[PDB]
Amino acid sequence: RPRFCELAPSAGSCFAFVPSYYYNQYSNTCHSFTYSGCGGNANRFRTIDECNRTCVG
Repeated sequence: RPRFCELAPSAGSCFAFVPSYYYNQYSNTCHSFTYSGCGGNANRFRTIDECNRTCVG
């Protein structure tokens, strides 16, 4: 799992509503979460297919 997938998606940076995908190493999977346009960190994905294929080892 690349370390970019374990980051904290800083959605509190600005007021936005863009539902995106989180990566959960603890359960070797991904799960939909809430993101923001501004701010955020790299663990955010647009689909579980990208999230799983790149970090679900």
